[PDB]
Amino acid sequence: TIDWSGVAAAVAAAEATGGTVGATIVAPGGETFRHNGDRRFRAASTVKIPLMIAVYRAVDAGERALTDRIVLRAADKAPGSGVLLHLHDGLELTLEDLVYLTISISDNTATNLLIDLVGLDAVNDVIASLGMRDSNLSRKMKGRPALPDEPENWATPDDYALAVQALLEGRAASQESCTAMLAMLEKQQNPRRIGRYVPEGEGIRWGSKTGSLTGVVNDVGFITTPAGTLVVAVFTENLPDLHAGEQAIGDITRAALQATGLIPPGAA
Repeated sequence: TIDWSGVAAAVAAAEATGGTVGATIVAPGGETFRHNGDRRFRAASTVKIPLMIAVYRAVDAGERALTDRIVLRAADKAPGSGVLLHLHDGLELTLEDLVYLTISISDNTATNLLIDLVGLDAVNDVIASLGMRDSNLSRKMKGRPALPDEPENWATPDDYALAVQALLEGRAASQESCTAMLAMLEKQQNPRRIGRYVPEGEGIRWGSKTGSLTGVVNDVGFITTPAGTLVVAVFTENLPDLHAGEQAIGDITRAALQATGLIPPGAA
């Protein structure tokens, strides 16, 4: 039987300076810890998950292929995270390159190119089909939060946990595509959040999609060991700074790994 007190303590410490945490964490058994699970947070880059799903569903339907060519144009270059914004106009990429850049390093140009290819409606169709009732993609990547009167991309921890579960269960798209998408998440380049206290060892894997904006630090993903898989969706808002946000997610995740017996028991 699971003791969540350490996870609750990690959450309380993260919120002590006045910020807010939302967390939905699903144990191997299916038992679920929720704190502000249905509260609305800025998704930031985590919304690139359902975008990726829309892409692979298009590939499943044979509407496009991973080897399809897309050319980098000056008009497409977005501010914020990514590398394409600084690479030469005319660079020829593939659809798979775009998915990879989108997920691994949160490339905003690659993201907006995929949004153009598949369209907003297709991503929102994915979100609805996954039972994600309070989430959406309505705004291309700009590297900044929307102003109050501009459409924002909203998430809830509950919704993003459903998204990861769908991938793990082969429900999000075809099983081949779910397997490929989980492998993309494993290519996440920032190990400081969900990834921080994942132990090194055989048969251990993790993947996630981070999200960051000023006052916003999120990470959504999974950790798999031979003993089972932990689903983790944590959103944080108005913590003191980036460091505090990353530390909070790492601590909450670590406490969850201990609570579910995925790593050995340890300090809170």
